[PDB]
Amino acid sequence: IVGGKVCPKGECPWQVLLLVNGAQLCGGTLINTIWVVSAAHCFDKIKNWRNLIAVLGEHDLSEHDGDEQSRRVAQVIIPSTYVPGTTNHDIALLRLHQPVVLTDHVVPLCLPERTFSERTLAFVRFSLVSGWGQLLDRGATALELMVLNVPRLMTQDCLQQSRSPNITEYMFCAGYSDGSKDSCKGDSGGPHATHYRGTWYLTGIVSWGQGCATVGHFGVYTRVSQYIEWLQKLMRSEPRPGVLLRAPFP
Amino acid sequence: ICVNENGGCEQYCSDHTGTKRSCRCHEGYSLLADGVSCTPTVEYPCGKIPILEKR
Ligand SMILES: Nc1nccc2cc(N[C@H]3C(=O)NCc4cccc(c4)NC(=O)CCCc4ccc3cc4)ccc12
Ligand SMILES: [Ca+2]
Repeated sequence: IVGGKVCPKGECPWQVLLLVNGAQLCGGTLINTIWVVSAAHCFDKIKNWRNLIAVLGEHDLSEHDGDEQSRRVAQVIIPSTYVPGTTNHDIALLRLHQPVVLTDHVVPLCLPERTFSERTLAFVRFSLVSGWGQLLDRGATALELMVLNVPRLMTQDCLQQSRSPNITEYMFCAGYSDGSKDSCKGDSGGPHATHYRGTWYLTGIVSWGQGCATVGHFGVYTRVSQYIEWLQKLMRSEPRPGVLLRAPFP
Repeated sequence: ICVNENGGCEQYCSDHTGTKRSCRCHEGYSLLADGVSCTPTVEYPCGKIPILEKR
């Protein structure tokens, strides 16, 4: 996160840290005790599928305070339409081997219904983006969970306001074109959370952009509203041997 | 009905035949008798921050 602030411990309780061989890989969002939403591109270079760990209740990477909960990732579900090394359909659904225990520090973000997200949540201007990604383009990543409040744009306004891949119907633009504030590559898979009448909802996933906080460019986020039914059906299914699963989309 | 201001629902809205509207809530919530508001049924409902809810 560039130009944000430290997220006070426990104020982003749905934030997930994904690790491969103990090394920081990506962010994610807890949506219930078993399921995490992340970005499909996060898994393009994975070979050790059995060493994926999701950490809930994390805040500070240098210290263990006892609020952290670790779970092996049992399944990584990606839409059939996503092509590794590209931008479109950038979503992954992760099944934890065992449920996490909800506490003051571990709480899921609400996965909204599609119509409500399209008709109401899409029009709430500001939302929060969070992660332990880069504090600067080509800079060090954060040791403490960072958070940034970003305004959403209509794709027509985004294209007009920007100085390259296409911004599809499965994406949305958010942030600023003045190079001051943005989510970065290390925040990939992290939540774009929208507040509505006392409750927070998952509206987007940190996806892609042109260098962190580059002037003339906004951050691009996966439009979660397009995947609600795909996610709901998959969450009702039994797991399959092998961690990676390509599931048909729609 | 649902198309205008989420049908007055705090969370989810469903249209029915005629003038009928039903509000619904996410799991971990129940609908209040006003037929529009959602109240937690659990200690850690989704999308609420406990440290802020407690203070
Ligand atoms: N808001 C934001 N502003 C500026 C830049 C941003 C960059 C982001 N992510 C990086 C990232 O994750 N880089 C490692 C990586 C690993 C595996 C696959 C790919 C990238 N994919 C590509 O390079 C080919 C698609 C295009 C693509 C380009 C960059 C990215 C992801 C996808 C995320 C958010 C950003
Ligand atoms: Ca820690």
